[PDB]
Amino acid sequence: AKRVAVIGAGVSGLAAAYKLKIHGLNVTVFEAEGKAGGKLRSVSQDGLIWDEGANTMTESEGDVTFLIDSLGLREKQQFPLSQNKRYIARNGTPVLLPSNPIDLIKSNFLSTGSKLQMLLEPILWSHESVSGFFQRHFGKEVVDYLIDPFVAGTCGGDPDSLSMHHSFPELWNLEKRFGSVILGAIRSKLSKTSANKKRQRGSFSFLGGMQTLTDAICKDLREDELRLNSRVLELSCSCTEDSAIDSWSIISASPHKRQSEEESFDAVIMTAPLCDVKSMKIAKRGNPFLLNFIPEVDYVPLSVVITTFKRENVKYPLEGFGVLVPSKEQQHGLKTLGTLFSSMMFPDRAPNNVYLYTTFVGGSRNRELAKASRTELKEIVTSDLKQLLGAEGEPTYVNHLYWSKAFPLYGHNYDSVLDAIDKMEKNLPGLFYAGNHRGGLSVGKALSSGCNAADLVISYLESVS
Amino acid sequence: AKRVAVIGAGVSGLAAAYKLKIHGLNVTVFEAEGKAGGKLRSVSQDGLIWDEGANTMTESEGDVTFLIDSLGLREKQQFPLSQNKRYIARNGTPVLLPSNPIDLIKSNFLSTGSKLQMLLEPILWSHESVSGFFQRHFGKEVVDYLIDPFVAGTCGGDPDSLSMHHSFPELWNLEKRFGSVILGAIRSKLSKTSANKKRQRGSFSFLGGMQTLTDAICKDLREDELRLNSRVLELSCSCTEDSAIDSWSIISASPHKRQSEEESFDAVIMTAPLCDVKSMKIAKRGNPFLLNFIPEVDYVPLSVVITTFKRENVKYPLEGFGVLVPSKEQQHGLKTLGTLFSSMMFPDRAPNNVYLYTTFVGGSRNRELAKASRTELKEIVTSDLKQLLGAEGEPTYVNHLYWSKAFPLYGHNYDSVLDAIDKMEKNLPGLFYAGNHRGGLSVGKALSSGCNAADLVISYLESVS
Ligand SMILES: Cc1cc2nc3c(=O)[nH]c(=O)nc-3n(C[C@H](O)[C@H](O)[C@H](O)COP(=O)(O)OP(=O)(O)OC[C@H]3O[C@@H](n4cnc5c(N)ncnc54)[C@H](O)[C@@H]3O)c2cc1C
Ligand SMILES: Cc1cc2nc3c(=O)[nH]c(=O)nc-3n(C[C@H](O)[C@H](O)[C@H](O)COP(=O)(O)OP(=O)(O)OC[C@H]3O[C@@H](n4cnc5c(N)ncnc54)[C@H](O)[C@@H]3O)c2cc1C
Ligand SMILES: Cn1nc(-c2cc(C(=O)O)c(Cl)cc2F)c(Br)c1C(F)(F)F
Ligand SMILES: Cn1nc(-c2cc(C(=O)O)c(Cl)cc2F)c(Br)c1C(F)(F)F
Ligand SMILES: CC(C)(C)CC(C)(C)c1ccc(OCCOCCO)cc1
Ligand SMILES: CC(C)(C)CC(C)(C)c1ccc(OCCOCCO)cc1
Repeated sequence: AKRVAVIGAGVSGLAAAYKLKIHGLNVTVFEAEGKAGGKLRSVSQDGLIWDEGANTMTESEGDVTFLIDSLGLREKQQFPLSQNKRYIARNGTPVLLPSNPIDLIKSNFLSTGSKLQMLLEPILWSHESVSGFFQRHFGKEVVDYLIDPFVAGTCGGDPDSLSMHHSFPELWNLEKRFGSVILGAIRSKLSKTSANKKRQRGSFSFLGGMQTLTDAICKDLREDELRLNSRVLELSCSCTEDSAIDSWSIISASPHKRQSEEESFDAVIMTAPLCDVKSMKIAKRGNPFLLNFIPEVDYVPLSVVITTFKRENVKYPLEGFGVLVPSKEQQHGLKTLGTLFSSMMFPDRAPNNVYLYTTFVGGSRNRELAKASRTELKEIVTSDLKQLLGAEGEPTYVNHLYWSKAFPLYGHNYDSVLDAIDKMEKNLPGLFYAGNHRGGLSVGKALSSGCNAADLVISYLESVS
Repeated sequence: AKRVAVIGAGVSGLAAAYKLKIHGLNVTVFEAEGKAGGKLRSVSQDGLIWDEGANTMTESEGDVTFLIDSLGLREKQQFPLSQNKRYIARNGTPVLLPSNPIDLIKSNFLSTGSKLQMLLEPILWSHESVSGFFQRHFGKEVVDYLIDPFVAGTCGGDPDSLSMHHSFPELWNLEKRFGSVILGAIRSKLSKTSANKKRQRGSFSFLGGMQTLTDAICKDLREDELRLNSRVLELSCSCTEDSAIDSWSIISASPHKRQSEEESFDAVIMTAPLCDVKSMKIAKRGNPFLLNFIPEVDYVPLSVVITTFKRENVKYPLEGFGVLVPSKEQQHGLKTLGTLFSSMMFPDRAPNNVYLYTTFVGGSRNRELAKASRTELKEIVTSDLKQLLGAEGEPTYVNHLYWSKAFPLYGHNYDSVLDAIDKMEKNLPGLFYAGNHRGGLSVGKALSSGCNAADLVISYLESVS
């Protein structure tokens, strides 16, 4: 009977733990926090249902489809009732975003010089930032009101400080080969097998919030499987002796109330953020194993603010999923990142005579705004909501959660970060990392790095013989 | 006792007569010529196997796939063994053509200038010839070395005398709506077998020639079904009296029977070319129908010449399906329209130590060439094959067939031609036309117009309370 340690009870760790159990292996999951949900955190209150973390997800990954079926969550899968229409703030007011490439050249959303620069992109065309790349290829307007809002809506980050290579792999490649983005994209998408049937390829959630997914995985784990409040402090792997595959031991705190303890395992799946792996006393044989080589990864800080206005006071409502605020719009009074039209997407999340708005504040464009008092946050949100949707008066209700490290910032030296994760995995056998600082930042992707970590542990525990 | 006469045993007629038969309806097919084959005409002699008519076909039509299955011709369906690569004669020599429109900008088939006009087409952009349209939109080079070779390869016609509207419907529409071809195409190009598509697309044939299809339909039509040499001379429909659905009597001639003959039917599917319908004494009640004003449609004349050179004498062979000769290449010594690489596509069609070349001569660019003597034709073909493929000496073998009316020329007044076909149909009840002067000139299309004509008859057969 082999045992596998899994540090972190986020969607990634739960994915890994689940894929592990259904294959016999006995598992133990250490969770620093008091609740299992990872960045997936749904809350239920006074006639409201909201997500303080991930709000939606997609199944572009085989593993997502697989899990949705295993746990039997199809009936709980919830799609938006509202049309898929996103808006961008331009000069300080919502403008409808173009649904497809054609409308881009056919509408007025772009200047005459931007369209010509796009159309002629096929002819006119290491550490490059998302911003630089797109700039030289399609122009500034397209970086400011298109790719910027997109990055803001994905991690709340800033185009100027993201590795183009690491952020958009599917595009860095095409340039290397084809040389001109426009041409490449066309080449491919215009000329792992699981179930599904291209049925509702859009995004979606689950009745009750994104946390429903995480809970489903937890109902298959015993109280001894899932150890909450037990944050991992140290790791230790002993080799040699009389046996084979090395042995790992975990020192987690709160063994009770301000207590410490240990346990021995055969493999360990690392799922906590890279900035948390650093503050972990890990040792090889008998002498420490210094993580000095771990580059210092930065994070996008931001808080999710929830507000609710009586429909009678929202002068200019918009139909769709929400509004993104281009960092350039700060010079127009808009201080938030963007806001989702929650009750419009999921009307059950609130009373039919009110609007539920999930707003994101802070981000790379303004870190000291994520840490504002609920009051200060309350006004920031109202202020933008007034100017964007014509929201009149006070929020009727306000709540929020602050994430000091919401998303990993795939920066310049991110080419080296990956190297360290690999150096660590190579020098400390049995240890497999599967955070979201590798595969990508999205429920779906982390889920996959979790599964992929589990069967990596599996063919390692079985390579023995 | 439901009598259904189909005039003409071409693919269209045979398709119609087949669709009919498998739905009860007794049928009779009059075929002016000695052999059933329509424009489909295979010849299997001298270790050679060639087609004097249609050489290849496609199943972009549902009816084509249906027929291939009913008659069970899948095993006889034959695809080219050579790579789908076509060449264009330029300045005097073959030039590989871009397989799919996208290498059309990476490749050097077009000038930088011709790409600018193309890429910017989205911004810069009753009758009007195929030539005029394409000219104003993409430039002269694209008309001369792209859309012209295309038309030459489809009907041997000339861009300057073809209705843009009637020739390319799928494109005349997009301009009306979207306004700029390029943009439109993009919004419509990216809007049961295992190798279905690759086969659904990509032209093919059948072991033994295109005629094999025609023959499969003929082995399912008893002796009383197909009447050869029995050319239709007059039509006559009687109404009133004691019954219902009008009558239809055919007066077809004979040579081994002398005089003539008659027969009565309930419906009549016209399949002969519109230029033949004119030379048909047809009458309504008791008084004629005359025709001192029929849309006298013109035709593209041309002959299919067959030659065969010993491989040892073909200096510069090319891999692919063939070569197309832009009409502008006449000022360079090339007098032909194009030639297929017959034994390369189908190596079973000839001895492995020789090359079988199917060349088309004449066409709109030179009518008095399609009527040349086999000798004069033997030289013309040789002359071009030398300059194009480095063919040395005489053909080793020569044969040919001359079609004085190979293809219907969809000219200017073709908007009115269709009106007459409908006037005739809405007029004389029971009579349905289904030639190739309507649906389009290609085996696949005519086959469809035949099927669709059959169940149209079936509706008329019914629709009787
Ligand atoms: C505000 C916000 C909104 C988002 N919205 C979306 C969205 O709409 N769509 C989408 O696809 N993605 C969204 N995401 C991203 C998505 O939520 C994450 O990619 C995903 O949850 C990451 O999962 P994970 O399991 O890798 O990590 P996490 O969820 O971060 O979990 C890691 C776990 O490690 C535990 N841990 C840390 N240190 C220790 C230790 N020493 N010992 C034990 N346990 C430890 C933590 O407590 C935590 O539970 C959003 C993220 C945020 C922050
Ligand atoms: C040289 C050449 C090459 C071609 N190559 C290709 C190719 O590679 N790919 C492709 O897709 N298409 C090709 N085509 C086009 C395609 O073959 C034709 O569009 C199609 O065969 C037309 O079919 P149809 O039934 O309308 O007419 P036809 O085949 O002409 O048949 C009409 C029938 O009417 C009969 N008829 C006429 N008058 C009378 C009368 N008075 N009484 C009784 N019967 C009568 C005729 O004898 C004939 O059999 C080619 C055409 C030609 C001429
Ligand atoms: C995670 N998230 N989602 C949105 C967001 C996304 C969309 C979308 O298009 O999916 C919309 Cl409409 C509005 C948002 F606020 C934003 Br600004 C953020 C972030 F990163 F700031 F926290
Ligand atoms: C019917 N036909 N096919 C070709 C032809 C077509 C292709 C092709 O594109 O498939 C090629 Cl490579 C060579 C030809 F000669 C030509 Br020029 C003709 C015509 F109209 F002149 F009789
Ligand atoms: C390959 C992709 C589809 C991931 C990214 C590309 C560059 C095409 C892109 C990038 C940005 C973009 O802007 C729309 C803003 O909407 C935010 C939605 O979250 C639209 C497309
Ligand atoms: C929709 C079509 C296929 C009718 C026409 C378009 C404009 C796409 C076209 C037109 C011309 C063209 O040139 C290639 C010559 O190929 C000879 C094949 O008979 C390629 C494509």
